[PDB]
Amino acid sequence: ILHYEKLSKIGLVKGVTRKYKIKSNPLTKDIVIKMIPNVSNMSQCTGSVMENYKTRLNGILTPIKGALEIYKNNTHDCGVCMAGVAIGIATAAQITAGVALYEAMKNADNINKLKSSIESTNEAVVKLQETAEKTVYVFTALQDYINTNLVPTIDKIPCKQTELSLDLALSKYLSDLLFVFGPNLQDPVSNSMTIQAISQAFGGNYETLLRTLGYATEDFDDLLESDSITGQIIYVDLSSYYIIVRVYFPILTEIQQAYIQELLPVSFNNDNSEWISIVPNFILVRNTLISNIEIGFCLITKRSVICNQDYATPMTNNMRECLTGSTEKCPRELVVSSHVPRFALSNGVLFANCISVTCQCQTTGRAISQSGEQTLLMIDNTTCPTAVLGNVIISLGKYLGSVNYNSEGIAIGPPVFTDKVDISSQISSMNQSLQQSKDYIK
Amino acid sequence: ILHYEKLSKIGLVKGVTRKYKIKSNPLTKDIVIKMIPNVSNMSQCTGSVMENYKTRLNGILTPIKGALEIYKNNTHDCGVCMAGVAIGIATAAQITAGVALYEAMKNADNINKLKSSIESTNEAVVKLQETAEKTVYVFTALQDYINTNLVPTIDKIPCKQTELSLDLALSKYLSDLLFVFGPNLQDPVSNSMTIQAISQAFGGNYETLLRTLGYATEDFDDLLESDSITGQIIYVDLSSYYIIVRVYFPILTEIQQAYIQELLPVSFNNDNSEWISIVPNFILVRNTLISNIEIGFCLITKRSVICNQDYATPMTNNMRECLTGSTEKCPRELVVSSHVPRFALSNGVLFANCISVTCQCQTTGRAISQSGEQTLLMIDNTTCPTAVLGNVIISLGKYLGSVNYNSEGIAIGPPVFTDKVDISSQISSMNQSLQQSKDYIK
Amino acid sequence: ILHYEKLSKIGLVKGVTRKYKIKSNPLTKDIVIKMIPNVSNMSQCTGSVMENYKTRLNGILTPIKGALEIYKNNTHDCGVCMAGVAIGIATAAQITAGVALYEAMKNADNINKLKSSIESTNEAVVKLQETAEKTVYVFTALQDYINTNLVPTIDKIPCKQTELSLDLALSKYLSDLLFVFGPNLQDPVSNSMTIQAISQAFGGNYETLLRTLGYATEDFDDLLESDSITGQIIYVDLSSYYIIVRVYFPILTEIQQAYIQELLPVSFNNDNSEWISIVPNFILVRNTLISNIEIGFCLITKRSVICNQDYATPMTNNMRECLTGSTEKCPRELVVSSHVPRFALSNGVLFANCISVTCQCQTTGRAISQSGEQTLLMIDNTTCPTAVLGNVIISLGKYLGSVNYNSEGIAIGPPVFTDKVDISSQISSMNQSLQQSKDYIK
Amino acid sequence: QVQLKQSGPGLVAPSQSLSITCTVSGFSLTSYALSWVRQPPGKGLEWLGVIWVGGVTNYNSALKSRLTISKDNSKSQVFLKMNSLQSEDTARYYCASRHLSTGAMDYWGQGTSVTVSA
Amino acid sequence: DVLMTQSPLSLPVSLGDQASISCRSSQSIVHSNGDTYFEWYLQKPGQSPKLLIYKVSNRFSGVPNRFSGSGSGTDFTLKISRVEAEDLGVYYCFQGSYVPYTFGGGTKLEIK
Ligand SMILES: *[C@@H]1O[C@H](CO)[C@@H](O[C@@H]2O[C@H](CO)[C@@H](O[C@@H]3O[C@H](CO)[C@@H](O)[C@H](O)[C@H]3NC(C)=O)[C@H](O)[C@H]2NC(C)=O)[C@H](O)[C@H]1NC(C)=O
Ligand SMILES: *[C@@H]1O[C@H](CO)[C@@H](O)[C@H](O)[C@H]1NC(C)=O
Ligand SMILES: *[C@@H]1O[C@H](CO)[C@@H](O)[C@H](O)[C@H]1NC(C)=O
Ligand SMILES: *[C@@H]1O[C@H](CO)[C@@H](O)[C@H](O)[C@H]1NC(C)=O
Ligand SMILES: *[C@@H]1O[C@H](CO)[C@@H](O)[C@H](O)[C@H]1NC(C)=O
Ligand SMILES: *[C@@H]1O[C@H](CO)[C@@H](O)[C@H](O)[C@H]1NC(C)=O
Ligand SMILES: *[C@@H]1O[C@H](CO)[C@@H](O)[C@H](O)[C@H]1NC(C)=O
Ligand SMILES: *[C@@H]1O[C@H](CO)[C@@H](O)[C@H](O)[C@H]1NC(C)=O
Ligand SMILES: *[C@@H]1O[C@H](CO)[C@@H](O)[C@H](O)[C@H]1NC(C)=O
Ligand SMILES: *[C@@H]1O[C@H](CO)[C@@H](O)[C@H](O)[C@H]1NC(C)=O
Ligand SMILES: *[C@@H]1O[C@H](CO)[C@@H](O)[C@H](O)[C@H]1NC(C)=O
Ligand SMILES: *[C@@H]1O[C@H](CO)[C@@H](O)[C@H](O)[C@H]1NC(C)=O
Repeated sequence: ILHYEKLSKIGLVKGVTRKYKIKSNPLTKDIVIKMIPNVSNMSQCTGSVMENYKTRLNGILTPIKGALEIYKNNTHDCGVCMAGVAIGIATAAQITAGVALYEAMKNADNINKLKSSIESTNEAVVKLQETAEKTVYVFTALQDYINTNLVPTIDKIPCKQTELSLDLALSKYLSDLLFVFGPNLQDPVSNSMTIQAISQAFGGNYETLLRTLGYATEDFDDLLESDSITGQIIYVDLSSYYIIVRVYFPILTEIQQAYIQELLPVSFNNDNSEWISIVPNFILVRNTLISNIEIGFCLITKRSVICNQDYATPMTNNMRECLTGSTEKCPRELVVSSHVPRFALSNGVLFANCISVTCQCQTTGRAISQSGEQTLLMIDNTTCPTAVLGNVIISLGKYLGSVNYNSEGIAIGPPVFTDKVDISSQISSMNQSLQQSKDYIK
Repeated sequence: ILHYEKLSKIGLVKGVTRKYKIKSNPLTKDIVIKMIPNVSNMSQCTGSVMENYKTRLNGILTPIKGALEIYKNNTHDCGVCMAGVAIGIATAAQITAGVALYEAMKNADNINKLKSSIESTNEAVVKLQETAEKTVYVFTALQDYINTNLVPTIDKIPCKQTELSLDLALSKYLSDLLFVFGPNLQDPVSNSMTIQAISQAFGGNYETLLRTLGYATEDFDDLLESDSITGQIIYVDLSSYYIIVRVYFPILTEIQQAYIQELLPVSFNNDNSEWISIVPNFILVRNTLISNIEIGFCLITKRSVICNQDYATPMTNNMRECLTGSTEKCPRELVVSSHVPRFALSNGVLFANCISVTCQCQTTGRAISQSGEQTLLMIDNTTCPTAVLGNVIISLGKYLGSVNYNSEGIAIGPPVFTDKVDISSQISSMNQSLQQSKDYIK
Repeated sequence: ILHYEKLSKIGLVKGVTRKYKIKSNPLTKDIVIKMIPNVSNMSQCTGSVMENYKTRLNGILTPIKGALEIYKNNTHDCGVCMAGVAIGIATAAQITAGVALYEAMKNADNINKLKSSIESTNEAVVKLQETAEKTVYVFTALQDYINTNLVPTIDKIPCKQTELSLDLALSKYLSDLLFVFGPNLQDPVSNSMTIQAISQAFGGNYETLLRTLGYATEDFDDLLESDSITGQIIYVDLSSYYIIVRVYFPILTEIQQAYIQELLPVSFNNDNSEWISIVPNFILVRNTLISNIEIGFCLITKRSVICNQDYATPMTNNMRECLTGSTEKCPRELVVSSHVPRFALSNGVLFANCISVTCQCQTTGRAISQSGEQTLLMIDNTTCPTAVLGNVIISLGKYLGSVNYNSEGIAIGPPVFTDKVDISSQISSMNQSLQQSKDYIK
Repeated sequence: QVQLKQSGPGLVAPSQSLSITCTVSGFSLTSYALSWVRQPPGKGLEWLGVIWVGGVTNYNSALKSRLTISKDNSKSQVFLKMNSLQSEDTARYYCASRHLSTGAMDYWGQGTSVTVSA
Repeated sequence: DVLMTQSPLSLPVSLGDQASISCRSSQSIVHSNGDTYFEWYLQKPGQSPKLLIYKVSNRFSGVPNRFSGSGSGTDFTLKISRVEAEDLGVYYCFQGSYVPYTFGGGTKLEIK
């Protein structure tokens, strides 16, 4: 129930309306990533780099297995059954992730029966038939590079240089990998890890993983760029150096009787000065309730806002009174920079601050003037069929509000200062004045 | 008119003075980027990957053309003429960038006449020219990889491994596009997109793009690192899979009678503890006004600050007063950590907190003592030619100022807490105290 | 000490306790990085790309040497002796870095006597040792790619394409390098630059550098991920295009009588609504003093918190009183989103908000009910040996606190709003109400 | 190298049971699936069934559920068991190994001739 | 089930000519994972069948270049560029996508 007519005079021109939708109902698939390549067809002079690489990988991967083994040891069937005394400290999300891990262990056990076949894979991407209808997907790191560069040139170069090149490739892979799977991975028991982060074990190529799994949907890009596709590590093998990851594919469901409204800020004039209004630019209206939205964590689209979680945020009563037509409770800030917007377009109607920018009507050839008692001017074709704003000429529509828009004034809010350091200064000044009144009262 | 004399006793030692300059007056050039490579010399082993790649790329590129097409239809001559009713909702930046899109359509028409010549290119960088009027460079992605890696090893590797290697390269290239050209690109009409972001369509090699087009100077790296070199997409081809980009090269102009002053914070002793002053570190001083600057989006150089936009922000009167001499209005914060600075040097004279560190003369061997009534000590060569502050021995200059610096005290401001959570606690405490005062005064 | 019993009723379930350790006592090692590859075995048709590359690299590297020469000229032995008047303006950290730069010149001079051997290197990693006096390691920026790709394909490819490939690779290297060594590097004197940033001169392969230089232990990876391994540039050569870097290897020392305590937030019931408490989640407790910590700059592990610097920050008296038992001073915020946690587990004991989630006992089959006057319920095996919360069944331990936990109420603090825009509105409302009280008494 | 060996009785009286054992060498049954194929004297090849790595088996639907296949990883042997043999079942039986990837029967045994008559 | 039809039944061809054998399925044999398991087998008289083309267009190790496989959808063809004496035998098309797996009818190569 926003009052757009009053909000427009303080330079809050309404924008487009968007829908609100959140992910739900995920489907699951399992993939296998092998973190060590196969060097059989070039093994004659690989040197001792592979033993050192295995030594590094074992130390990298041991803490993950150690953390996974906590929930695996203490989960049984009493239908998922847990022992709270042994776990000790946990959160709700971690408990749910442990339940999901227990459920995924059933398929992990079947996948683990093909360990010999997994060890012998010699291609970047392979598919193994576990059954007539079931397939296992295996992805190997640095296999393509070896097969395409090192094997072909094994005879044209002394393989001391080949050993050096293999060592550099392995070290670069480890350097890229450490940013995600290192000590930063404090809690592997969770499903908030995105597929893009996991794909760093495959050189950052999540497109290959997604197209090999065969996920094809209209909202694929929207789900991908909103961090809605996530994965979970369910098994770590310290002998063959491979991991099993379950991937979740949710769908987007639209919340009914909910939408997000945008406001375009425009500077306005008051007492020979230029001001802007300090109000939220995105408002989440759900049923009839007005609240804030953490729009920075979501994905904005032409006609929708996609989030992986509900980001509703409470709103003060004074701001709610502001948004419903009480313009005297809306704070404003002074403008000292030369780079701020001075006009905007809404439904073919032009809202401009014709004091800071020259306005002219092409049909009559005479300028458009703004009085000192007005904040903005509403320009439509009832007074100017086409207007010139500097280097642009635009034809205008008709306003659907009050006929007397340019003759009705409104009340104005109090000035503010939103700088971080100014916030600390304003608190001190108020507190000192508060103590002065306290002593004078006493 | 900052009062450095009083500011130094609070620990705000003045630093270097810098100039202020902003970009202006851009020049324009047009380039063509092909987003699909030429695989004619390896067509015998391409399989069916190219059709899938084309299908994915068309779906990626369709929204960009759909968004650009809105302004194409509703802009005409009548000196650039637009229909406001058909556009509906637009900001001032979009309309301004919609004029520039129409202006570039004259050059894009001549480039599109070479559609056949563009598609037959088989090098990473080529120059196409029929007359002096049409001199355009074409950049092809992944062309170097095919020409140098896949083609030479065509006959010593299975025809299938070559096909899989091509598939992985296209997917890896496509995984980097989505971060820039995916659904995040809601508004392609703007011209604020930097050249580094655009270069992701060419594998992130923006050095090749700029070197081919023009020159490099001292201001070249300043314009590049300040994000002052931008580009705009002016044409998208959904059959030949290429785009035309206009690159803007501005110049740096410095603002007259404007400079930015830096202050070096030093901790000081008040009663039995160390304190720091909560004031802005960078002060922008135009003709006469004093105001803050959002220097986070500004390139800091030893001689000047290069902001691509005007980033001046307002300042409170109390903070403006403290900086001019009213020291009692300066907020301070308690020091609890042990890694704060204790001394600084300016114009050859150093200001040190001799309580927290060892102060001693290297000429006479006698220690330098600070009493409880002093916040800092000023040490020049009229007091001691050489001073030692631990492992460093430094020779001092002469102070240009009051001879009685160490004998004159000052009055300091109130303590503050700047933690994010502590702000909410302080607001609540004042509000409840404010309510209590209203109850009694009734 | 904190009063955990009341904080649990407020909704702050205690978590795990971690130790506090900070970087100290570093060792030093020197390396050489060559920033230009050796093209002797392909020089017959390299074209003129190398001259242009040298011209670009010289202009990139000149400012670094210019900044270094400021301290080189004015530091001498008179045990490190500096001229304050000539330096002019500096900070304590910069002066310490200058002392270190002076101390590194003894080894820099010895390394510089192997210049002719340095240009003659033709491998990615070369160990140079004339005698026991000089045993430096040399890393070449782009030698591996040359040796493995460009040399073997001289005869097969028209080497105009080889020139194009070399130029493109050099341009890509410069593009990746400019992000770190460009005009962003205003102060190369300091030693706070991590080895990950330095490795960009070697293509981002810091793993090779660290593995070649020395060893790895339990604390090695924790030091690496906490940004405790840094480097400093001590020499720049503009005729041979290489730099000398000193790398620091510190150790971790735990702080005695210090630990970090974690609190798990759980929503609670008041009136007919849902609330969460706005308090710090990590509490740093030194000998007997409670304070905050900027834990976003530190590394968090299972049993320790690792920082490269002391990040303690002050705390208000009201928050300290909140943490020590007075719950009436703890602010709370409304819950509008549906994704905040409802329960948590601590020491085998379950704290849950059973108004919003269905609690029930698996032993007796009866539901667990919460009255309107209880914020939370503590569930242990004296009342319910096994509880069911949706899809999880968990066995519970025994509570060590008061037996009458569920029959005793607490006082509740004032509501708050933590939105950034709401902060400005609350300051305005408080100030206007304050002014009326000042006018009322006048 | 890899090679396959069959063994069997050869002559089977009508309405009795048939047992054929195929012994593998050179590769392990933990990394290959095994298929059984029979060929009538004047007809083409016919598919009987396959046993996967995990022990799951699939059979030809037209064989009236008279087939069962089992394997022994420890002895590296796979057994084919058939009951209610009749005159139509006279054929040459092969055991072939199916690759986990590319799904091809790349190795074949020498075959065993089975005749059902009085 | 998937019925496999192979024609011609007999292919009388002289030495050095081109041979083309076509096998057709009653329905699409693309597996749920995207692959198409289709093979060609050659059986010499008195010998076990051997593998020639282990996928639609993938040639097995040790197979001469004279054999080339192609096809899509429900039509698959095998082409022999230069018919030789050793190529005489019976050719079977085998599908391995949907249970039960079925063999082709078999094409008998004959010297004209
Ligand atoms: C280790 O890898 C090597 C490289 O892949 C394998 O060597 C084989 O060498 C053959 C001889 O050149 C290649 O045949 C060529 O294949 C291409 C593409 O199919 C054809 O265009 C060429 O005409 C053909 N060469 C000739 C003379 O006809 C093989 O492609 C190549 N790879 C394979 C898998 O055979 C080694 O065999 C491999 N080592 C082992 C033990 O497998
Ligand atoms: C889990 O159980 C295994 C097997 O008994 C044991 O080796 C491991 O230490 C256990 N881990 C934990 C965290 O209890
Ligand atoms: C003004 O614009 C509206 C479009 O909303 C149009 O219907 C109307 O005819 C216009 N009036 C004039 C006088 O141009
Ligand atoms: C409060 O309002 C008065 C005007 O009555 C103004 O002078 C003062 O600066 C304001 N203070 C704050 C902290 O907003
Ligand atoms: C590559 O293509 C060119 C023509 O564009 C041709 O002359 C050349 O022979 C080709 N090279 C190879 C290796 O096919
Ligand atoms: C623009 O015009 C073209 C052709 O006239 C038409 O196909 C397209 O739908 C129009 N788009 C818009 C947004 O008007
Ligand atoms: C102190 O330093 C100044 C330089 O600022 C120098 O001119 C002077 O000679 C020095 N000595 C004395 C006693 O002033
Ligand atoms: C206000 O000042 C008093 C002393 O006058 C002090 O005790 C109190 O903590 C201060 N409060 C705030 C929020 O600054
Ligand atoms: C590089 O050049 C030297 C100089 O003659 C030569 O001895 C060496 O063999 C060359 N290296 C290669 C890989 O050709
Ligand atoms: C340092 O001294 C050298 C040699 O006298 C001179 O060329 C250079 O300009 C000096 N640099 C500075 C910053 O004074
Ligand atoms: C409750 O848990 C404690 C350990 O916390 C245990 O000693 C006690 O036996 C348990 N009681 C029941 C009835 O399970
Ligand atoms: C102050 O308290 C009153 C009543 O206690 C409340 O209405 C008002 O919203 C509060 N304001 C702030 C800024 O906390």
